Amino acid sequence: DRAAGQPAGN
Amino acid sequence: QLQQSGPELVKPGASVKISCKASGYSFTGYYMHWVKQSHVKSLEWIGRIDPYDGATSYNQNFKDKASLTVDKSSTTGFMELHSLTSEDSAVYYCAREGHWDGDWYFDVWGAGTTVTVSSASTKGPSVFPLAPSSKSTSGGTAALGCLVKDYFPEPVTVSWNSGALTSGVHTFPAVLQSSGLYSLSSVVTVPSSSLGTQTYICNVNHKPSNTKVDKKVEPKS
Amino acid sequence: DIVMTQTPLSLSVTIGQPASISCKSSQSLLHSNGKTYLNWLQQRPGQAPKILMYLVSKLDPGIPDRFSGSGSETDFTLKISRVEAEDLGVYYCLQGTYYPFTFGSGTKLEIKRTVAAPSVFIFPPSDEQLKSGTASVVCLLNNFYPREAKVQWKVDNALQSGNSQESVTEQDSKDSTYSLSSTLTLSKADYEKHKVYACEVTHQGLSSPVTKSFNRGE
Repeated sequence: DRAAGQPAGN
Repeated sequence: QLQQSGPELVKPGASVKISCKASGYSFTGYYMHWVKQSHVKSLEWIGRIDPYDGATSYNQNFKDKASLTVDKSSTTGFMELHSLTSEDSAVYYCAREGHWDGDWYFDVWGAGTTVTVSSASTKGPSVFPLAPSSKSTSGGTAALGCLVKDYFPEPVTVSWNSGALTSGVHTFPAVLQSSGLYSLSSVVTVPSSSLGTQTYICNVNHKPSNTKVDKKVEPKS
Repeated sequence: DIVMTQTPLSLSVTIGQPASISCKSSQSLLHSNGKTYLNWLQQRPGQAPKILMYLVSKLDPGIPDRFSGSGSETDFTLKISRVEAEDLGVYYCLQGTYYPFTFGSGTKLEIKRTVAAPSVFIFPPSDEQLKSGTASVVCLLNNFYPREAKVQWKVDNALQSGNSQESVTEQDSKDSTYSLSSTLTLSKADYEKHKVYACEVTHQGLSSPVTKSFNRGE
């Protein structure tokens, strides 16, 4: 349900 | 799926707030990112925000320059830029970090928002017709257009017949005049036999000055 | 911050021919989880960037299979097997392994095509503008290739300099041509001093220069 993303977002 | 706010003219030292409206997906399930484009060969990541709880991550270069917020009720993200300098004149994008095949990437982008930092006042354009004639016919086709002169800042939007005429349209990149004002032309090629029966109206919208002009281009003798 | 270097700066490829673009990262982009977060983006003129590939080699579902990606942990290549007209623009690599995200320098891809001569048009100043005191004369070069073209203004057969500006469109995404406008700007007073206004166009696709002229008042 939560947002994830590429690690460069921090 | 992402709609950004319109172009902005900002005085140096002032602030501006631009918005990114989301639609058609679960707003709280995906990160919203912002990207700065100073010119055609520069892209910089500003930061991201989790619309679920408003948590933010920023590029260190944009801390104290930018602040990201969301309004969940309207599914809109906002970026406020603080105390702008001339180096802040750029095009600003929002993007969604989407999900596909278990992996994450920027799959939807906003159209971009042009911010110009200047102490100069805005000026709306005057629109003049480029009328077709025997001097603008070639091979059974006629060329006609609109001259959009003396405006500040960029950009100006030109459409033809409220967007119904798109084939054969060329809207030229603006040029910078020695006055510091901008000018561009938009032209279209049509059948020369159609000039008696068809109507050609260029729609000019310059949002910084709230200038909306419609000019019907008629043939010259 | 990770430094992303792209080569070449600009590239010119014929339709149907292969294209190759490289990206280099100052550090290894392999993350602890085993994923190499390298993305390729395309930005067409006047539009937002568009992700073509992620994780070095994975295509976005709406991207045609003529695009492909290869790479190690620091050196990457984007390949187009057969270039098409819609592939023009600037390509960026974007690393997503180390905070913050950093984009590459960008690589400009121009589409090469066969020579196309311009259709030449001239537009006298409108009566509306003449009442305002200025006279703008526009010469239009439509749907030509290659980009190089020369447009000279002649007023009573006297060559002009210092009173015109030109602007070229971006390359057309369908037929890979260009368009050019040259705008001659005069005061109403100076415009009324002369009679014949002409633009002379020289281009690779024209066997002789083309002249479009009009007489003030017709």
